[PDB]
Amino acid sequence: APNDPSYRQQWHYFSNYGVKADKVWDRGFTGQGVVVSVVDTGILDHVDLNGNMLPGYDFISSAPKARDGDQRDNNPADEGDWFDNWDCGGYPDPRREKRFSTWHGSHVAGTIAAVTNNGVGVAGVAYGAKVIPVRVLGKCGGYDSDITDGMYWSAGGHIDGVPDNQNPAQVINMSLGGDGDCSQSSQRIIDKTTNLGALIVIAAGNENQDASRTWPSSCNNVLSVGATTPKGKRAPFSNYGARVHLAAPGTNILSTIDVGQAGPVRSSYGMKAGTSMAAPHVSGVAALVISAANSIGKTLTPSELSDILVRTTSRFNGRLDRGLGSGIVDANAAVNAVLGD
Ligand SMILES: [Ca+2]
Ligand SMILES: [Ca+2]
Ligand SMILES: [Ca+2]
Ligand SMILES: [Cl-]
Repeated sequence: APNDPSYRQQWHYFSNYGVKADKVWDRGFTGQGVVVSVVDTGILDHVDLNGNMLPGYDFISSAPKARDGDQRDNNPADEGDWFDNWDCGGYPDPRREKRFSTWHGSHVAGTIAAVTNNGVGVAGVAYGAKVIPVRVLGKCGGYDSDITDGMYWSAGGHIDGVPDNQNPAQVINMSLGGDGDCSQSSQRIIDKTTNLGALIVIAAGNENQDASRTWPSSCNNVLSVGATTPKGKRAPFSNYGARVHLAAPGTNILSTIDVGQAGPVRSSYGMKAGTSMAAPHVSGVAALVISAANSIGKTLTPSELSDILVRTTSRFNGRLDRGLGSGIVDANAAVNAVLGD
């Protein structure tokens, strides 16, 4: 087992209804040579992240929302997405008044590739991989064009005014979205991105509704991930239905955070719930599978990779209350599909 002192708490990696990540590590695959993009709130300066991060980019076009004094820039630092005093609108509704910072991008990035076997904090699913932090979300969320520009750039797509990505990603994690359908424009950019050879893994959403009512789940050519609990049941908030392809642990997920309620204060570790968390488990397992395929000189298309992940899932705990794809992502079974027994 990894020596990270909080690994023992990461049930979602090795326990019942977890992703069996440990069995693949045992086999010698950790996502070596794979680049994974995290399209999210950005990245923290964190001892359990730094070593596994490659250069990213800050696509937030609004300086005030980015909280860094400029528009788009080459520093995807998460400055905090908190707000107070109805800064994001909605006055006088008390429920719209304030939120603490999420450190969402960092929690997600830690699930994919937290520095492992370093005697500190936690482990990551694909800890031999590297992450490019693609910052698209700041105060009050994110702009449509910033998110998709970031996604496209992640795969090696050229964006005017931005230096070209020298670390194109084979897996793009998008733990974001909201209510909506997929426009022909939004579908066009998704298609451009995935047909470069990158798998787009997305969170199904947290509205306890059919995922077809949400973006990017309403889009084609993405891998939509629902959230399961330690009981191997559907997390009550998880979106569901035919547009969800598989599930992964999405409650009680321990990963890398900051303690700061507003700006960064101090690196730490914390539990979070959401389909946003489930998604990085799948992204991590995708990286594991790619590292296994690389070892035998086998090329996998995103279509082939997604097929492997979906067809090799482990069973839910009995029948669920809604459709949530084929089962829970199983790294051991996924790698078995590429290398054999
Ligand atoms: Ca900026
Ligand atoms: Ca920045
Ligand atoms: Ca660690
Ligand atoms: Cl240019």
